[PDB]
Amino acid sequence: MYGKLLICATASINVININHYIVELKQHFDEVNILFSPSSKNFINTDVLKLFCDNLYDEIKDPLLNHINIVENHEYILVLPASANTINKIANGICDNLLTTVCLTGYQKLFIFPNMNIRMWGNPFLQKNIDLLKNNDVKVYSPDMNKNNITMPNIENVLNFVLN
Amino acid sequence: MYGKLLICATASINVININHYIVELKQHFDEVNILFSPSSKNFINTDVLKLFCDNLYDEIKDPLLNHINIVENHEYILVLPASANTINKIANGICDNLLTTVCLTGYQKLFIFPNMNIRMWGNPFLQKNIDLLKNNDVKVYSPDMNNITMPNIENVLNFVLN
Amino acid sequence: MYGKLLICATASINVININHYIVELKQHFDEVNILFSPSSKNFINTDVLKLFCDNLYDEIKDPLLNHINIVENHEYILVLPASANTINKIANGICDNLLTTVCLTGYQKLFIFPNMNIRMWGNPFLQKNIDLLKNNDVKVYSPDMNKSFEISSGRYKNNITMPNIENVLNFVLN
Amino acid sequence: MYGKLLICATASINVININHYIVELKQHFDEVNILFSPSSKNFINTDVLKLFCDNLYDEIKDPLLNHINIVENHEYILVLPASANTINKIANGICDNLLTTVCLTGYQKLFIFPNMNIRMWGNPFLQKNIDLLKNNDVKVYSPDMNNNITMPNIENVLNFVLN
Amino acid sequence: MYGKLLICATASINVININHYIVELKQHFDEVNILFSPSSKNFINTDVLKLFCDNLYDEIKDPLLNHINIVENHEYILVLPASANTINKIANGICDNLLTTVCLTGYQKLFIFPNMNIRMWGNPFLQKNIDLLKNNDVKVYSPDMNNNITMPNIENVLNFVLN
Amino acid sequence: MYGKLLICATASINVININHYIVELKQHFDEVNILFSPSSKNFINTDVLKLFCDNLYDEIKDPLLNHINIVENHEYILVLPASANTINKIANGICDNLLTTVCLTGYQKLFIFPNMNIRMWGNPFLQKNIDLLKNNDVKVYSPDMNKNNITMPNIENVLNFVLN
Amino acid sequence: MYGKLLICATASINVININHYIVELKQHFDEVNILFSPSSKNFINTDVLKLFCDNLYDEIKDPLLNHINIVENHEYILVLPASANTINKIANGICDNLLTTVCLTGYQKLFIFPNMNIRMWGNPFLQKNIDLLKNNDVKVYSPDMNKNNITMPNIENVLNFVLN
Amino acid sequence: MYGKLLICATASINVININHYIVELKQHFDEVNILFSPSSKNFINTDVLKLFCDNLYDEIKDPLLNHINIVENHEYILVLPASANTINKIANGICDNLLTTVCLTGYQKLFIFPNMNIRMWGNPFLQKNIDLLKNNDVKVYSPDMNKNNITMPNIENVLNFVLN
Amino acid sequence: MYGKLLICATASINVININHYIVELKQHFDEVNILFSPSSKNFINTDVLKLFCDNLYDEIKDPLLNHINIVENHEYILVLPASANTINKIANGICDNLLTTVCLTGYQKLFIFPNMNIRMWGNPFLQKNIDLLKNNDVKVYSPDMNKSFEISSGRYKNNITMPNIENVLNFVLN
Amino acid sequence: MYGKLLICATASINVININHYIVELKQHFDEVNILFSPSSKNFINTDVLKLFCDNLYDEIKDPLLNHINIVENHEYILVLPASANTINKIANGICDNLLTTVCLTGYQKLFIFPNMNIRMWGNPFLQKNIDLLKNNDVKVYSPDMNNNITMPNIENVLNFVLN
Amino acid sequence: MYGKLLICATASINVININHYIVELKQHFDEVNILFSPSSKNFINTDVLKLFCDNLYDEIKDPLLNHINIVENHEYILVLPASANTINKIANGICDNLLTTVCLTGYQKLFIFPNMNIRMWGNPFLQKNIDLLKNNDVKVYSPDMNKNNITMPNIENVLNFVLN
Amino acid sequence: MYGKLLICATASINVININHYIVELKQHFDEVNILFSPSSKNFINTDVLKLFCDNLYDEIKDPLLNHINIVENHEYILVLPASANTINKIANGICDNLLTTVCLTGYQKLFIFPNMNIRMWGNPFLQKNIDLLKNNDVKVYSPDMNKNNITMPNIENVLNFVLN
Ligand SMILES: Cc1cc2nc3c(=O)[nH]c(=O)nc-3n(C[C@H](O)[C@H](O)[C@H](O)COP(=O)(O)O)c2cc1C
Ligand SMILES: Cc1cc2nc3c(=O)[nH]c(=O)nc-3n(C[C@H](O)[C@H](O)[C@H](O)COP(=O)(O)O)c2cc1C
Repeated sequence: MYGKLLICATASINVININHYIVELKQHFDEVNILFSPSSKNFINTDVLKLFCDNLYDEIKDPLLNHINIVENHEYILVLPASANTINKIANGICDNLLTTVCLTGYQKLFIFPNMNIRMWGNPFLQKNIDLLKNNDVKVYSPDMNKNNITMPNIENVLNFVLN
Repeated sequence: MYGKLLICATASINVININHYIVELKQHFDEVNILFSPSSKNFINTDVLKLFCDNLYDEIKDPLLNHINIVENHEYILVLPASANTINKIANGICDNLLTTVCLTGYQKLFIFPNMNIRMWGNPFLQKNIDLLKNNDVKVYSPDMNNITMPNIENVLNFVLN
Repeated sequence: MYGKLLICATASINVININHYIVELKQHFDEVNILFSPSSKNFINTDVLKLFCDNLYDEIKDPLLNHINIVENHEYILVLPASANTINKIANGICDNLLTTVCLTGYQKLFIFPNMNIRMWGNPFLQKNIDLLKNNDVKVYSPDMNKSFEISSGRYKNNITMPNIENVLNFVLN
Repeated sequence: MYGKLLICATASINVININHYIVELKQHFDEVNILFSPSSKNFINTDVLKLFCDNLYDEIKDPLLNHINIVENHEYILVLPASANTINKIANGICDNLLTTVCLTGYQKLFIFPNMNIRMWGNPFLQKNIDLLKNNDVKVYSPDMNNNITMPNIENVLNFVLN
Repeated sequence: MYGKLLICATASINVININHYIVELKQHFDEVNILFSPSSKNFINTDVLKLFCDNLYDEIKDPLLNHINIVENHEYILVLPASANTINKIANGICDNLLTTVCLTGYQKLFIFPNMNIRMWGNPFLQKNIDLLKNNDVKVYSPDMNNNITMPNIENVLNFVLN
Repeated sequence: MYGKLLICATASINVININHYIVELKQHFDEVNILFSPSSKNFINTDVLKLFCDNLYDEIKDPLLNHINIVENHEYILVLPASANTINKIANGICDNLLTTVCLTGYQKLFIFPNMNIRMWGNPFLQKNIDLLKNNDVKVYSPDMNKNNITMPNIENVLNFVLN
Repeated sequence: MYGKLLICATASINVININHYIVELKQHFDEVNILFSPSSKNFINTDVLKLFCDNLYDEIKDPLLNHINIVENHEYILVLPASANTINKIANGICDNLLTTVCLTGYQKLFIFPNMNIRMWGNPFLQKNIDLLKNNDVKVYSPDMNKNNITMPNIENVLNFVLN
Repeated sequence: MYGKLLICATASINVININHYIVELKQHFDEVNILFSPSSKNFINTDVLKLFCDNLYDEIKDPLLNHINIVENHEYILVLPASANTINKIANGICDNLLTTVCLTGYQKLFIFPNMNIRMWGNPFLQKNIDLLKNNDVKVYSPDMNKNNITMPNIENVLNFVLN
Repeated sequence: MYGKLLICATASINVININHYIVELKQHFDEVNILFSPSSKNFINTDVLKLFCDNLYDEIKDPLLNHINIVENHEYILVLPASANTINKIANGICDNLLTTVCLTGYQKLFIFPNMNIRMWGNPFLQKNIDLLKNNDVKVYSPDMNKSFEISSGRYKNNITMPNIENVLNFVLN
Repeated sequence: MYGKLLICATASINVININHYIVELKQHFDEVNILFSPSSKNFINTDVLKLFCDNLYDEIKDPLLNHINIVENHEYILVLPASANTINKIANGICDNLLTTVCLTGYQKLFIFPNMNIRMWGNPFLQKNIDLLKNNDVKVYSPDMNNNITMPNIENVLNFVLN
Repeated sequence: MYGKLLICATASINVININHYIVELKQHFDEVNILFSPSSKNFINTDVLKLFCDNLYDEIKDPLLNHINIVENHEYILVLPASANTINKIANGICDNLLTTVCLTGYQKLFIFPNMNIRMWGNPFLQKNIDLLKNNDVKVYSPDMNKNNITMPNIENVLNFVLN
Repeated sequence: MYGKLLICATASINVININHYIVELKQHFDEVNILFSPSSKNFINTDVLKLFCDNLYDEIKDPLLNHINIVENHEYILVLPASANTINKIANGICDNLLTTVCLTGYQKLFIFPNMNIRMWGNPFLQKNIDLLKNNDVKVYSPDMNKNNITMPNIENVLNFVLN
């Protein structure tokens, strides 16, 4: 196994299927923990993930969580699914919630998997920020567009983009 | 009439007069719907707008509103009044609330009407973002004037159509 | 004394020691008032500062506070401690809370004192924003640094430390 | 300027435009303060009026407000917009909220500007009360019409109050 | 069928049996909708009436309900049971809640069915108001008795409204 | 002693002294019970009166209190102190709270002691109503005046206005 | 009169008319008290029954009510209206609320008046339980098939089933 | 398409994957609506299902939902996943919540898909109830045992069983 | 010591004395943990048991407690005191709360100690269920009974009583 | 059988066994009533005791209970178990809850049964206060030990209170 | 006239009449301010006092009040009515609420008017504490007695005791 | 290092600087844990101390905390800052909260560091209690004095006083 991995889930419709990635990834990484964005809590009951993840970081239960330790405790940090909003915040250094604060601190171990409707993907400001992220050592995976649509990355494809 | 128009209202002091624009615009567009920023709810009772608008999009009443459909359902999207904050968020692609998420998705049908005190208008970062928006096909209206005042119906009508 | 000074405190761990700066600064400025970021309220009981400051601006107690008047009422506006988050928001003109709205309006009287862990300080996007702020007349102090032991790595690392009273007055008045 | 003026706003749909009257009236009266009926708070955020008015009397924030002092502090008291409900309460001396208690105490400085749908205006009991008010020195403006009644033109309220 | 009918129920002990009238009246009128007074909600669970009525107007669920439309949407408006309090409010044009505001607006289509203890019925002020209502085209049914007053027969309720 | 007496207190600044009338009245009547208007609560803590009166009738504690029984239970019903608002309500038959409903039903046993600022007392509408009350046999006491302002009645004067 | 009678009302639509039975039964039994199932409180304001009943047993107001005393205090215990749910719980000895605990304890004085839509009445499991109840000395009344259709036990009917 | 289908989901760990069945079933039935057990709400945010289902029946939002109409409005009623608890309640006619009340009323259109740990599956009382259900026309899918424990019925399995 | 033992306490009046059994049983079993029925919380403050028990399973504090693990973690599961309601639920496989779900899963390690007024004990449906439980390998102890005087009257009546600690030890270890 | 007895229970761990004393003492005193310290509610559900006691005084249910009458209805007032804290409060006349107010008032018929860990018992101030209590007519019982410290045997408490 | 005076009112039943002192005292002292003990709130609505006093100090409204400044702002601190509990707290230095913290700080300007039932007045501990207080420059009034029970001090007497 | 040390912090204005003492003391004692008085929670967010202390004893989070174990687990117990109120409570054996109960139990390991305004320090009752504490083996550090006001303990002096 490759070491501790942290999943930073955002308010993308596909966050409802995040449990599938967890059990799958639990086979390749020592640990697979998770952290959600405030808005993603409107899509699922995050406490359920405690049944699949090694650890769940909840900023509501604990408002004084140490983001620095969280970053040092992991070798890989994935933002999956990654919303246009969080992508753009990270690109501009905006860290107004735990997830986003963790992503600023650990930009060097960051892997972003964009997920959104195709029309949002065409936004000029989003794209400009994606270029900015790439030109600064932040790994941004290119969305799997199959309809013109846009699907969620294959569990194999995520492994390649991170380890390879 | 020209088709469905959506008003994205932000926390500007003039949002308290947004009802006047609605009834006026209802005469030129098939429909005139409205969507507010969370903060603008501290200035007015948004439910009242249900009495003038065809539809009110409330993200609190319905947290799973489809922003894509909202955008496809309109030919024009105005951010009136437009706060410095929202202008700057849109310019940077930040969409942390429904209104702002709708503006990212529909940048091609977007018309911005800035409203703020003159001193805020002079902010370097705001201005840099306004240039960015204009150089990217987002229509941004030049604030009237001593202080900035709301746009005249005559003007919004021209700007949104020309 | 030099005139009214406003402190804009953000959610930095050192906001718990902000009271020390207040009493100290009260000796050089006619008034020293304070305004906190929503998140900083998770670190301290902000009402206590009413005992040291001349005025406390609370956007929860009063959601319709006039930020323009707040800015005109002060000659100096310090963001101390200044979080990476607020620095980056100011740099991009994002003003989604009172503190941050006050900073947009008063960019000409703004003095920023960064405070964060050294690793956050190395963020490319933060640094790019800091340059942007400086190249636009916003005074951004260079975070003081000192040798400190880090139990994590079991090694001495250079850590970012909080401004010195002399160093804050000097940076502000000079 | 003519002296302190108090606006007593009621739950009429037009209370959403009361801010326009304030800024306008601020030019003719030393002060223009406001007081709302409990129900009118379902139409607007009354705190916003603090930005236009000199003073806002809020009975929820302060349940022990002195209505007598409020009345002595003003030379003119306008109920604008005036709902059928408040008009009828005043006519019968019913004062179950601050606004309505202020109107009982200051009947001598009272100016009423009715606003309601035309059908409500035709109510026999309302009309009987309006006559009662007029025959007792309470100034009641005649709803501008054109059939439907509309809000008081600002030069008209000014004329009705001063002249 | 004769058209849409609205029942305005008030805080009378017999409001607990209002469901019986609904199902019965549903056979003679296109629609039979209902609106309650705030106080009547202390006697029954008003949501249950949604199971018998075509529509339930709830001012708490929707504070901005259009009373004018409610009145235009009905040919008959019954206040059943009608409390002394509401009768007296209507007589004086007091409309401080939706039900009572609907009754002011639709005085021309109003039918009142008083229900209260016999001693309350003897109140001078109530009686004076009842006369006032009758002398102004408001139909006020004469309570059935036997000495104590009882509720309206379903046969008798129909006569009063339909002719 | 005389029969049971009920005090109906309204939102008059003097409802804060109401406890004084109770102990004194308590020496002449079998029972002296009390009932308040909802607005009275903003002046005093009505529960303390439980310590002086034989019975406190609270509509919030018990929303379905039987108002006919309360009237049948007393020989004298005193609305003391009486606000302009309750006086005008009773006069028009408005009975929208328990106190005002008890007064509609017991008009034949009702005694009113007005208390309010001298300026409120000059209102034409209230006066028309006071006349209406008296002309319908509801005893309304003539407010005491002392140089000109109205003052509360002495226990001796209420005793006299109620028994004789 | 025949002695104290307790009505155990359940979440049947007809519980909204339970007040009619009370006043009627008050003429044949020394006392007629009532106890509701938690769910029936979604159909009516149970406090109103205090105006017709001698006593109302409320397990929310008093969580430590003595069910044994309640049973000893009555000669007859009627479950009216009786829901399919409560019938089936009683048949299986399930007593997870006060009403149902009272019915287990007083099976010997129990009279059940079923009320439900005709389709629910045809349930195999319900019927099997009804047989079980009858073969164990629990009186179960046979509903009114009139409009198939279901109806409530006429006062005479309930009266005659209980005194018989 | 075969007509309206209702899914009654219970507090089984697999209820977190119920969304997958919905989208799949939406292709064979005119409508696919859903109703949850109170306890299942501790596993997921049920409001999200509004995005996949035609209708969501929520007894908290509406305590007076007509279970009879719900049953008449559907040709098929599946309890998927079906907990040991709900299976046993249905078998005994216990209907103390909306889902369970709907299952009593519509026993003739009921299809049960058991899901639980293998050890719970071996319970004597559960098994006795399963036999009872089967011998009374209630279709109870017979779960598959693999590796050793019960596995959740495949979408193909539910389709074949429901449409057989 | 014989291994981990779990006590499933129900809403019986005697649950107020459950602490006595705990300390006593702690001497014969490696661990003695406890789990309460929702209704039993109206009789006592369950948190107090944390002072005598090794572990307290609280489904309110943690709605996603693993009942399977709870069962595997114990060699003996006692329902003490056992109410008529829970006995009848277990007999019918009804598991609508944690305690009752634990009892379904661990029917093979289950020991029931009935406690209720004598009149409830005579219920036909309860008795039929007790037979069902016994004929299915669930150990159900025969309630103790002595002749106690009452004040509810002047008569002496037969009454069921709580099991002596020697009684539950013998019923559980044979 | 002797007069009415009142138990004043405090936040001692042993308050969880107070129900046992109740039924035992019930057979000797006309009435055995109870009152608890606020902190006591963290150990037991104080309402269950209504099932064993004649009366239960609860200051939250009724914040205006007459402690004078409470002391008069009883001939014996026991503070059992007696915590160090209440023992010290009583000794210094501190009465900030219903229980200690009752104790300040009924000091002449008060009997204290200390129950605490052996280490708290050796505290200088606690002992000093116990001396002051004994030197002022308050019966303070001598805790049973075995070196631990246990609760009052039923016979023991009767001896101390009656004899 | 005389300087600022402060009334520290405690939970004595006579606190319901403290309003009568205020008006009278306001004629001899520049300002007459007040602050109550938490328990006092159970007897009266302290908000009304704002209608009579110059300033009311509320520790619930503002938990960070400056007691030093308060003691510093007044020339006379009266605890009226003074309860047993407070008298003893002050004697032992206990200062667990605002009132009591103000009394410890301004013991040099303290005037105490005991009010309680005659039986409590006889408490040994209370009386010894009063001896202790009087020996430390704290003035404690000896309660008037009539009828036998203690009664509240009249103005002439609080005026005398305080101004001598 | 000298062993486990417990800090008992009270509602003194300087409790806002207690974090400084913690980090400093963490270098001389194996562990440095903390316990706050209910009132001190109005000055700071006590949860933050979890970031500097080894353990935080919170009586609200856990109402049944074992004070005896807390005392046995520490070699030194400091009340820093020590309010006049707590000092006086300890002196009289009053233990109405966890902190104060811990101080009664561990009087032999107790070290008190007074902090209050100079005027409060002059209170006769406080001083009498301080003498009482000293004459009973409770170490009471003499407040550092520097204009004339009292100031907080130099970490060097707290060490001397506690270690000698
Ligand atoms: C959306 C809406 C608009 C209304 N407009 C009017 C109006 O113009 N005039 C009026 O007299 N009443 C109007 N009503 C009815 C009043 O709000 C209602 O009678 C109320 O009880 C009056 O209370 P007030 O006298 O305290 O303001 C309206 C109600 C609603 C919900
Ligand atoms: C802002 C403020 C600061 C205070 N400072 C002190 C202080 O330095 N010393 C002190 O003994 N009391 C001080 N007090 C008073 C105490 O907080 C008060 O006596 C309290 O009841 C003590 O409670 P404790 O012993 O549980 O901490 C202060 C009060 C406030 C509101």
